[PDB]
Amino acid sequence: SQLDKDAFEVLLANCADEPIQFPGAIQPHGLLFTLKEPELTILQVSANVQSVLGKVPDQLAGQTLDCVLGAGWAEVIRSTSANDSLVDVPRLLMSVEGVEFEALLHRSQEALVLELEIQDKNMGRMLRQLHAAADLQTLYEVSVREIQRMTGYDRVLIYRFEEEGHGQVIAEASAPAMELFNGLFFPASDIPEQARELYRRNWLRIIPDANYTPVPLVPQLRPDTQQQLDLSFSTLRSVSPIHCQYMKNMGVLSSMSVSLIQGGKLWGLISCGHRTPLYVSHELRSACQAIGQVLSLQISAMEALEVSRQRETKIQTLQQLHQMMATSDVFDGLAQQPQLLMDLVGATGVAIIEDRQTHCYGNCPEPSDIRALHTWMMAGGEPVYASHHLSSVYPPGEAYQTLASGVLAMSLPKPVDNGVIWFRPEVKQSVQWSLRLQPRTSFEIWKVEMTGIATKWSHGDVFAANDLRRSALENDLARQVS
Amino acid sequence: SQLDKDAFEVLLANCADEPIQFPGAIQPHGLLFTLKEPELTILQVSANVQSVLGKVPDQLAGQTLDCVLGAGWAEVIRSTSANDSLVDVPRLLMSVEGVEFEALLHRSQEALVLELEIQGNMGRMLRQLHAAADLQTLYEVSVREIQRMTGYDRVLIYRFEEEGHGQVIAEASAPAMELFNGLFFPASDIPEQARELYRRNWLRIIPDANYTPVPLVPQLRPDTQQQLDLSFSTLRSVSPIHCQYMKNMGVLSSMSVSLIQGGKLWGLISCGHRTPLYVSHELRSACQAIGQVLSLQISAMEALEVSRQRETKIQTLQQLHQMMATSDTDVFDGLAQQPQLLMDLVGATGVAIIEDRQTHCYGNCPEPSDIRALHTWMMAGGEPVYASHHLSSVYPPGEAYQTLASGVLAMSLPKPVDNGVIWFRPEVKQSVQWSLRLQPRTSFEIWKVEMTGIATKWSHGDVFAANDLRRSALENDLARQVSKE
Ligand SMILES: *C/C=C1/C(=C/c2[nH]c(/C=C3[NH+]=C(/C=C4/NC(=O)C(C=C)=C4C)C(C)=C\3CCC(=O)O)c(CCC(=O)O)c2C)NC(=O)[C@H]1C
Ligand SMILES: *C/C=C1/C(=C/c2[nH]c(/C=C3[NH+]=C(/C=C4/NC(=O)C(C=C)=C4C)C(C)=C\3CCC(=O)O)c(CCC(=O)O)c2C)NC(=O)[C@H]1C
Repeated sequence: SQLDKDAFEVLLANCADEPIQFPGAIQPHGLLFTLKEPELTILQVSANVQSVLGKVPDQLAGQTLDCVLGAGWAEVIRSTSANDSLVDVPRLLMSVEGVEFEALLHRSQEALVLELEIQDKNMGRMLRQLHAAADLQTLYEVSVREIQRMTGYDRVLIYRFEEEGHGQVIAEASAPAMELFNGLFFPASDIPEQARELYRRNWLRIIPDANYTPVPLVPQLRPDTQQQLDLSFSTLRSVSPIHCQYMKNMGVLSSMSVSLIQGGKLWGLISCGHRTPLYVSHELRSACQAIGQVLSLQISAMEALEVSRQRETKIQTLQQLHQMMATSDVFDGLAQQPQLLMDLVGATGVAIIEDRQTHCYGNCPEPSDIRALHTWMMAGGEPVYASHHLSSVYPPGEAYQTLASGVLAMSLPKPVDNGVIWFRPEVKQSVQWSLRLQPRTSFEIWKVEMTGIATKWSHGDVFAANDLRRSALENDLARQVS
Repeated sequence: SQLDKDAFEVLLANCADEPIQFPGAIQPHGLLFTLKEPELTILQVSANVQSVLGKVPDQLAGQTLDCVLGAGWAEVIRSTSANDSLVDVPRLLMSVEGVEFEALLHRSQEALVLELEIQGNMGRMLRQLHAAADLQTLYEVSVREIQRMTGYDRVLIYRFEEEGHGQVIAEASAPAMELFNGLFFPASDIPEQARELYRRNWLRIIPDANYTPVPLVPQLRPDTQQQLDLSFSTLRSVSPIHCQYMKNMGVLSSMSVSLIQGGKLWGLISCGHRTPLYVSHELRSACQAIGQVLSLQISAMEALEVSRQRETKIQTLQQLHQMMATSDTDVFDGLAQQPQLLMDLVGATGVAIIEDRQTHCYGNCPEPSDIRALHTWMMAGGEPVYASHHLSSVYPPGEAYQTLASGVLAMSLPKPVDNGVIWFRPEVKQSVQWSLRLQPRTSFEIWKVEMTGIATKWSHGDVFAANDLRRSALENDLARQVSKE
């Protein structure tokens, strides 16, 4: 299939900005209808419907639901929709030719979009177990454990989305015969922003098969709209061939994703993976969604504990810090307890510039390196830095990324010989793991993507730094007087 | 007749300090065994064993479980208890002489206390709770679906104010039955030991009201004093005071899900049922999970609530700045040109702007000559803020406006001719409107005297908002101080 292969290549030419909200195709495990709500007249119908219902989608276009779905059920659908907002609709189940379809209704472009998903013919204790978790890591462990336990899926993962966008596999429950994924990082380019919008606006994305031929959805433009059909809010969609082949080369044939949402933001993704195709029942579909609606609230509540404790120990930090500031230069005294400065931000590497021998601690490059690094701090004038990239401001400084890649540095406003640099290395060294569209390849792409880019600094973490400079800006006048 | 009444009257005198952490008795719907940790020798046994099992309870002390629980089941619970810390324990169902007991194990004072209790929609429920947009709507759906699953007639949710009093914020009453929405009862209605036991655990269950507690024998702890710690035990005697309280209501079965915002008792979901009924283990955990989930939502959504107020408060202060700047005669009198905006800045009902003998009042406040003394009494201390939960408690002659002006907060710059931006609040007696010995009416009536002259509490943000205006008033006057040119 040479003619198919090169035609697939042109798809890979552009993927960051590709129309995926309006593919014009749906997965073959259901039916799709686009109607005018008051009369329930068909505007769009997929080509899958030929294999289950009347002849051709074009003839059904422009007609009423009373023909395709028969009588009685049409009036039932009209009664259920009525004038309701279509929020928290009860469970519906239809049977047009002995096949049971779950009917999910929503409204797009003032049109009734109805998805007939084909369906083939404990919880409190687990919530208590989630509540019993004392830290975030144990929470992740128990959540993935029970999800893999009851979902029945061979592989269950969870990614957390950093502010930079490169997802991190923070936990897993992999069964034997799949590779481990703890600490794996994949670039944000692996998920287009349109797919991110689709994930955030929904709560559950299911792809039961990654080896399928998308079915046409004709007419591609609505007769009364002359524009593409919004399929964002439909479970029955078309999977892009690029991520389809990604799944094929990832070993995953059936996948799920529970979009963990915190305050309108996509905190992460409870993902799955299964070589044998599996069709998920709605009862378990809601339970997994109920996990995300609870766990994301539980996670945000638990980091709300963590962000309080970390901020709390930051508050105490300057309390014991300032006692040694008052004991005896101001930036000279902080070097006698280097581990106390580490916990203020989580630097994993610190150094204090003083006189000539810049007394570094933890891990740190040679003095010939840090000396030619802090010069790009005080010329700008900013007392603090949020430097994921080491060499964004200092181009030829790529020789420090072995140890020094994230520079949130402070100093006294003294123009000469001051500073206490908190080096966070590249995330590449922190996590050790292990053709085209491979998890191995995206790891390699991430290595170039992460090259020189370090771990993100929290706003409070920079604030907690600013207090240390402010605390050092308190007793200096007392030090000057004394 | 009089003999029973004689005992109760002595009990009613010392309810505020009564030992309910060590009742010495258990409810008749199960058994309790306190054992030595390594050998499982019966250290304490309830008197109900002569009925549940038939063996005398006076004896059997200091002997292994083999007499009652056999050897195989004793070994099973030995394996379950040992090296587990009892953090997460699966369901243990035992069958002694054809009777099924659900086993709950814990440890108090280094002894194994074992309690033998005689024996799809969750996803939609969680989705419905998460879909709530407002706190009142959240309460309504919570109580309505709790009444939908649990067969208990009345379902209420009390939100405990920081003062200590409980109010029924939402209620799902059965048709043709008493209505308690908007009710208030005092803090003394629930003792501090009871509140500690509520916050320590998650559920309190009283299957039957008119019940005779069955005591423990031997009563005194064989090891040390302080008796048996029945604080983490689901099976525990109910004090006759609250017992007759429930009996008067007509409700004989009572559920109670302790809503905990971390380590604080935010409130209680109470299911009152007029007919005795059971709970079942599956429903017991589902109700507990609802309280754990709902308290997560309240804690999360309350943060949404205050942030909305914080955004509204911050925006108003900059909004008031534009109004304040346009004034040409008096900064605070100019602030009175938009009084309805001033009311909602801090949260209040009456607002008074005080000029020289001209109290530019707006809303519900006394006539100027009465709160004049309150304005001068502020000058007695010169406090930047005067957040007062109770007015008559601090200001003696507060009865002249105790009905309407009880919760007072104000602020003013130090000036020769002082002003006021007093933010009154009516006593919550006026806000509440609801229809002999232990009744909600007398509880409401005893609450009315208890909460006489006390309005709702001022939050930290409310007190903070007054300072921001005072900073703005200082800053606006600071610009006014230079604009004499
Ligand atoms: C610019 C185009 C690209 C792309 C397209 C694409 N990706 C997704 C969604 C992905 N891709 C994931 C990639 C992974 N990274 C890993 O480390 C692993 C496995 C260990 C995988 C699979 C990924 C996790 C997602 C989210 C799915 C989930 O369930 O978590 C989409 C959206 C597909 C859809 O139809 O929803 C598209 C179109 N693939 C590329 O390789 C880049 C170039
Ligand atoms: C000083 C002692 C007293 C006391 C003791 C007591 N009360 C409780 C628990 C109660 N009592 C409640 C009473 C109500 N007040 C109302 O307004 C209504 C109804 C509208 C009721 C029922 C009440 C709500 C609780 C908390 C129950 C819950 O929902 O969690 C106890 C604890 C008993 C136990 O075993 O749990 C005690 C000891 N009652 C008094 O009236 C005063 C004198």
